[PDB]
Amino acid sequence: MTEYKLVVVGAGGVGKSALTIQLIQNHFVDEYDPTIEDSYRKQVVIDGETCLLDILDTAGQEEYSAMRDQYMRTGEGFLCVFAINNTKSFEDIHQYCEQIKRVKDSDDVPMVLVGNKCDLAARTVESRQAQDLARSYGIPYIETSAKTRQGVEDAFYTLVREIRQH
Amino acid sequence: SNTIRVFLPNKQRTVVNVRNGMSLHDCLMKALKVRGLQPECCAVFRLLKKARLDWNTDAASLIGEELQVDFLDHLTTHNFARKTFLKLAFCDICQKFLLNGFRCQTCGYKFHEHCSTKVPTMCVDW
Ligand SMILES: Nc1nc2c(ncn2[C@@H]2O[C@H](COP(=O)(O)OP(=O)(O)NP(=O)(O)O)[C@@H](O)[C@H]2O)c(=O)[nH]1
Ligand SMILES: [Mg+2]
Ligand SMILES: [Zn+2]
Ligand SMILES: [Zn+2]
Repeated sequence: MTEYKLVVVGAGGVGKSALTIQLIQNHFVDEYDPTIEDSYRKQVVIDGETCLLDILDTAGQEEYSAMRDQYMRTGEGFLCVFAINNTKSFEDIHQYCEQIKRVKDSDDVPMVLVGNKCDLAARTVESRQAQDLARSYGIPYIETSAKTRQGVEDAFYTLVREIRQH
Repeated sequence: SNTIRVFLPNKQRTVVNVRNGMSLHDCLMKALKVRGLQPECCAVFRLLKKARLDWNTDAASLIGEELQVDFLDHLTTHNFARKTFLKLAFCDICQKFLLNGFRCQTCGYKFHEHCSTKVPTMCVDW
C-alpha cells in the first residue's frame, strides 16, 4: 500500500480534530479539548488503491507556532482548515498557506483549503471569498462539516489525490 | 504545564492534558479509543530503558514525563485486497449487497470501497 503524510493545520477551534476523528472513527467530537500534537494512522481505499494515511493533527494555539516550521517540511500534503462562521480564521489560514509555500520553497505544494462548520447557519465567509483564495493558490476548496460529516471524506481524499500526482 | 508526551502503538503519538486526581488509565482512554485501541490490551511504560507502570498510576505522578504504550505478547494492520464475491456476501458495515468490494485476508472483513473508513483500525489474527 501507499503511505501519505497528511497535515491538518488551521487556527484554534476551526474543527481540525473533529474533522480528523470523524474520518477515522465516524464519531463527532463535540467537546473542545485543545490539541498539542496528535498522530493518527488509518488505512483507506481511495480510487481502488489501499492508502495508509499518517495524519498529523497540529496545534492551533499560538503557543505552539514554532512547531509549524517543523511539520511543514515533513508533511506531503496539508489540509488548511478554517471556520466559515469565523472570519478571523479565514485570514489566519491565508498566512498558513503562504507559510507553507515558503518553507517548502515551492509554488506547487499539495494543499486543500477546507471551510468547516457548514452545518451552522450563521455563516460569515462566502464560498466565493474562499474559492477566490483557493484559486489564487491553485489548490482545491471543499466545504465540510465535522458534525454532519458532509464532505469530510471528499476533503481528505482530494488532498491524497493532489499528492498522488504532484 | 500539566502535559505528558505519550507514544501510542502503530507508530502514533499524542500529548495529553493532566488533571490533579485524574487517573492514568482514564487520561489516555480517549486517545486510545479514537485509534481503535483498548488500554487493557496494552501495557504502559515510562521511558528512562523503560519502566513498566500500573494502569492505576496517578497521572500527576508523571507530569513532564514521556510514556509509551505497547501491546502485550500474543495483532494489527489490515491487508486489503480487491475481491469480487461470488459466494453471496453482504458488507460488514452497511450490511447491503456486496459483489465488487475489498477484503482483508487476515481479518476476513468485507466491505464496499465507499465503506472503507468505517472499518476498525486494528486488525486481528495477523
Ligand atoms: N457545529 C459544528 N461544530 C464543530 C464542527 N467542527 C468542530 N466543531 C466544534 O468546534 C469546537 C472545536 O473543535 P476542534 O476539533 O477541537 O477544533 P481544533 O481546530 O482542533 N482546535 P485546536 O486548534 O485548539 O486543536 C468543538 O466544540 C467542536 O465540537 C462542525 O463541523 N460543526
Ligand atoms: Mg485540535
Ligand atoms: Zn484485517
Ligand atoms: Zn458497505
